[PDB]
Amino acid sequence: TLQYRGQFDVVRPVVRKLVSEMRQNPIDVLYRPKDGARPDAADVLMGM
Amino acid sequence: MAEVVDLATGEKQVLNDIRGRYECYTDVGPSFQSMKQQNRAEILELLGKTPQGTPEYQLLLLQYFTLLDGKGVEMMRDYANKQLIQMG
Repeated sequence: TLQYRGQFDVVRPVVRKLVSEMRQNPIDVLYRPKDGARPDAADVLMGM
Repeated sequence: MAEVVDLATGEKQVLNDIRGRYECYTDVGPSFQSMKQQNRAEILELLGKTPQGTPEYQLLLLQYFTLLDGKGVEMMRDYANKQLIQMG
């Protein structure tokens, strides 16, 4: 088109924010044993 | 020995158990992943609210006892146990 089209573009900054937050709060898995399982049941698993 | 109590049951064939059931009323509380999870935290709660007195130390050992597998946890959990039994 022929008329000017520009970018105040407010939203990214909040996007980048959130990401920047989730990036430094990794959060992985855990695999606890179980109510009846012997203590060292997961380590194997998690180990890999 | 000539005395005992507190044994579990099979209840052989499918679908059986006494009709003297409901012995558990229903309350609510923070959701836990499993039992060992709850017991763990339930002890932490008990710590802090207790002085550095004796009963404290047991809780403590109890805590290590409850910890789940690891190079670290195993050895200490193992000490914690040894200690606790020897505590009698």
